[PDB]
Amino acid sequence: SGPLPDGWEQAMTQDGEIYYINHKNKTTSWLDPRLDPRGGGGNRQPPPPYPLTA
Repeated sequence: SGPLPDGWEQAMTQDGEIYYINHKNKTTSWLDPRLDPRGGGGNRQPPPPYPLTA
């Protein structure tokens, strides 16, 4: 399959915090597509804005 649905993809930070990247909004998110079984979240400080290129 390669990339995600189309326009975004899954990646990891320098601390392996597993993050998602949306090539459409040039921003990253925690949204979990087909990789994140059960899990009762509760609070996740907003993700950092990933800039596409300097």
